[PDB]
Amino acid sequence: IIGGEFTTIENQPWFAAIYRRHRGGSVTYVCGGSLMSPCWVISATHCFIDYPKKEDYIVYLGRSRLNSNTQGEMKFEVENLILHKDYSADTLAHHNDIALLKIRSKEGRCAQPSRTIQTICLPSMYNDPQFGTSCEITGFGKEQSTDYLYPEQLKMTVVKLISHRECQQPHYYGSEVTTKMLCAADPQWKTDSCQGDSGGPLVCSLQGRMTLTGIVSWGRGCALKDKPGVYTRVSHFLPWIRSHT
Ligand SMILES: N=C(N)c1ccc2cc(C(=O)Nc3ccc(CN)cc3)ccc2c1
Repeated sequence: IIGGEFTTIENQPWFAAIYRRHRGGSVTYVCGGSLMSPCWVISATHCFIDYPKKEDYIVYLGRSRLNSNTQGEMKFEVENLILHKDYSADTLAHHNDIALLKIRSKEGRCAQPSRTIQTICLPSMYNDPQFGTSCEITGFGKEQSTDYLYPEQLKMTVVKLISHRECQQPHYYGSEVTTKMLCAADPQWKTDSCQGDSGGPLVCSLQGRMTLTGIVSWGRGCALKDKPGVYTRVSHFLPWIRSHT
């Protein structure tokens, strides 16, 4: 997250930290995700497609720092990695960028809700918030595009949603951005998600209810003028999410 503020997991308790174990034992951070029911975390297929072996991943719920074992966290392995069957990647745009991770502890259990581990609600069919709405994103991604290290403490920021007709303007993304995708950004281009934030949540408060409106997917640079962050529009995928869970 470029700009924004430092935060801890009690303020974003549906956030999942997803890591991959390499041959030889080291473990590195991969992408974010969101808890939608005790056994199911949803994220982006691009974080996994080049390493599609479910045994390789470690998922933490309740975790606030990249290298510290936060009180109350829970650690899980992946029982089923489900990637969308018509996923694909153009130069900038990524399509059907959505994945499900069914999680289980070493004892065979799903997550146990607590003050620092909670689910986030799914949207309804045909009802996403109007353009101009403020929504929050969260992750452990880069604080500047020239960094190579990620921040030790979790960050968040707030951005505004952008219409399909503005996002398809020539100096923004043209016809590369589609109606299955949602754009959001700072009007002053100073804060955004960035590499390392992919898969993480775009949460919007809609008619009273905090709602998983989007999944971090792609963008040209980070916090670059006229180049929004682009997010998978979760309401379109409700028939795929219900049939695969
Ligand atoms: N401008 C943003 N909000 C934004 C949002 C998401 C972003 C994602 C990546 C990224 O590195 N993506 C990626 C895509 C596919 C693969 C698989 N080769 C690996 C990483 C990099 C920069 C990104 C920037």
